[PDB]
Amino acid sequence: MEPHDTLSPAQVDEYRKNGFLVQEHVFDEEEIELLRAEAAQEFASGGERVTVEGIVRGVHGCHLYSEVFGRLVRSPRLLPIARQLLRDDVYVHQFKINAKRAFKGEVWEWHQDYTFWHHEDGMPAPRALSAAIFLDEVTEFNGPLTFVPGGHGSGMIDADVKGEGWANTLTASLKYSLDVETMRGLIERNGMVAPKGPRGSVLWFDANIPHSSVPNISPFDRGLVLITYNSVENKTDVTRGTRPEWLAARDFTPLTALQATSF
Amino acid sequence: MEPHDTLSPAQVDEYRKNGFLVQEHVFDEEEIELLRAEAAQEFASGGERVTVEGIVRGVHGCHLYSEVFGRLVRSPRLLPIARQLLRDDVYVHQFKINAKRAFKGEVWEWHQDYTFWHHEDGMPAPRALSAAIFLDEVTEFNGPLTFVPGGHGSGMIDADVKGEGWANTLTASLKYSLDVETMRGLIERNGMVAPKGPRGSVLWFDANIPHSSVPNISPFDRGLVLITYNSVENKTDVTRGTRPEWLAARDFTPLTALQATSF
Ligand SMILES: O=C(O)[C@@H]1C[C@@H](O)CN1
Ligand SMILES: O=C(O)[C@@H]1C[C@@H](O)CN1
Repeated sequence: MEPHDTLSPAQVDEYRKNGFLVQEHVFDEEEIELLRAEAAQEFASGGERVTVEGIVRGVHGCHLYSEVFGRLVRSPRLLPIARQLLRDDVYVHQFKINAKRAFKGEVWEWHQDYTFWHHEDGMPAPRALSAAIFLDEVTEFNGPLTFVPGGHGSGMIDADVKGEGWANTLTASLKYSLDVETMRGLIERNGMVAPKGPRGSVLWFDANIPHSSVPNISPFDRGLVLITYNSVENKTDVTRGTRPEWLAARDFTPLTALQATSF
Repeated sequence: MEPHDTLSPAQVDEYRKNGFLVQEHVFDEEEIELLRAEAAQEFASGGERVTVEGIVRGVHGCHLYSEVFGRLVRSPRLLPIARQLLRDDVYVHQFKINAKRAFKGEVWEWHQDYTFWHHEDGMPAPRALSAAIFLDEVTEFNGPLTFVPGGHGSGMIDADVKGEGWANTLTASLKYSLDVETMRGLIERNGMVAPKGPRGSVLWFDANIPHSSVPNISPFDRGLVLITYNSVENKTDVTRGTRPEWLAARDFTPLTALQATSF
């Protein structure tokens, strides 16, 4: 293992100011292909953990079931940056894989992840973030995650609620959405940015940053592996929890990094 | 009237190479507001010439019914550039207004306009182009027209056909679409570009350039006034024509430019 990676002070400042940051080329092509193959296995075998638009859209919880993905979350490319940004030991709250195949895709309601994790899972504060690993180059045209830079600084934003239980936390129509109303001011104030990057990049983003994405009109897929790390001190209150382990983790053991072994 | 506008030789070369070109800030804000108000009147009063996604999407043929838009097509900002690019006297084949309101919008099938005009209207060759006037700033996020640069150089491309008559020439689901198949090669060869620009710009594009667009996830509208000029020598063969005058013109009188008057 290479000496644990960390973000420069400029990178940190950029992440805190904007609410997101791209590191290019974290993983190589061969690494990405391993992850892609495992994702395909999880989409085939994940059963109730899968979501379909038909056509698989998402699979959840894979680090609990896949040895590859259980290792990935402890990678020296990821874990030390999460600990650096959250200023704590960390654990995985949620793991999901979101594909947008060429010429497919949904419009995804503008939203803040933390609203779901607070209300559905009992997350007490937004001291969490996600790492989105680019299984394919992310361009203007294959439905990139789209943010309001600085939009997290509001904290959590009162939001239109739709549905019962949690079924529609993972779908087209999201349970907690930001209406056109609130969005206009956000965007007049702050603008919109769809970070781009090559295959193998990682996109870090704040649990409270507003985000959205459109359809992929490209002939190329947009597969993302999203790992949500949470602060151990910020562990969710499992007595207010309403979802299964494969959406909202309950094992709060602090993660340690993978070490090099001969196998 | 200012001495008729024309494109520089670099601008021409760029248009011919890419198949599109943006001129920024052709019209001013006050001019644009006049056009916006007239568009709103046409959407209210156009009847069978209107198209709805509900919610108005398009209105067609307005230069035949609106004095403002009848003048616009003869504007010294537009007509002389069309004559320059088509190397002929010109007339209006088609006029349409396409709005994408904030948070609304459709995915539009990749396609070439000339395929419709050849097969539905009897246009003998692709010696035509469109001028898209930006009634609002066009950004990454409000569903900009998206092209394959150089994609017109194929000429017309064999295309999936769907429907009877012409009803679905103006809709979500288009009669002549380019499938994922053909699109992949195009885009590997040539890439994708979504020209941007401020309100009052004009986007010129070739009758044969492939194009597509996605939904507007912005809190801002994307209104476009699209004037399709055709070469008089390239006049459509009215004996193969299948659509009304307000989609496919039959008066081939060469246009002359507006001159300054006291009223
Ligand atoms: O339900 C959740 O937990 C996640 C948060 C957002 O990505 C939407 N779905
Ligand atoms: O039907 C037509 O004539 C136009 C050409 C494309 O803009 C699609 N509709």
